[PDB]
Amino acid sequence: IDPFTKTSLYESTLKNQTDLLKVTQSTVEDFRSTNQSFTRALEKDIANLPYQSLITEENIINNVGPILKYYRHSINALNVYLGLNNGKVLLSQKSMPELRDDLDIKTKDWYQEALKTNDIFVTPAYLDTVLKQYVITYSKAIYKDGKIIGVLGVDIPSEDLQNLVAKTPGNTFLFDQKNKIFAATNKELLNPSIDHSPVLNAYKLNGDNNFFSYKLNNEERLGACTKVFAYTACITESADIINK
Ligand SMILES: CCC[C@H](N)C(=O)O
Repeated sequence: IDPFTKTSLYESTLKNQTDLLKVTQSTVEDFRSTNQSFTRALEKDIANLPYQSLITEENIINNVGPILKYYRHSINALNVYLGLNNGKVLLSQKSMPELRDDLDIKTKDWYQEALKTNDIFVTPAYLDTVLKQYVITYSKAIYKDGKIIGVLGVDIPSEDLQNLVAKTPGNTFLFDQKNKIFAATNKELLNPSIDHSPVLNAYKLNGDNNFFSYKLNNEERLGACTKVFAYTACITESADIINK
């Protein structure tokens, strides 16, 4: 009851929840940075091959192929590949890299977006054509002496990020670009019929990392969200810690 005591519980739980929100944010950042560094190392190993190893398709197969496979294995990627300007892609896929001419790579955002930036491009989650699993793709236009060799692509199962986020402490969860629930420690939050407007509206009024209160079934809750890349990470708890 005493306003001194209520304030001290509010400050205390505010510190705990925002600490745990940061753990989930860091989880998403570390996932992306690990994958980007992997993709950069692979780009460098392909680009450092002699030109003779790169200028025929058969040489690409025999000299880039093993590299794609060793990298795929090292990180347990789903697919690792190099897309070429003739529309063919050298593909190293889970369950010997082959040159494929039937995957329409020039229509894929991971291909075309890599050509418009000098950075690694990261897709949202989407259904992989090759193995029919949801993936996040990291892609990168590879250049050697200013000449494009092709577009590197690395597919990581989006389930990997979901499991990483789910294992974090706290009632944390993650929205995707379309404000659709993407990951959650509490699996029940993945129910697609749940209305998330209360917590998203509270976030919209308060801003990144700013603790707020909101209502659920006429009961007070506390929470905070923050943008992480194009995701939105949130945490929420009951307000009983301050009220009881
Ligand atoms: C070989 C390209 C594979 C990529 N996951 C896609 O669906 O385009």
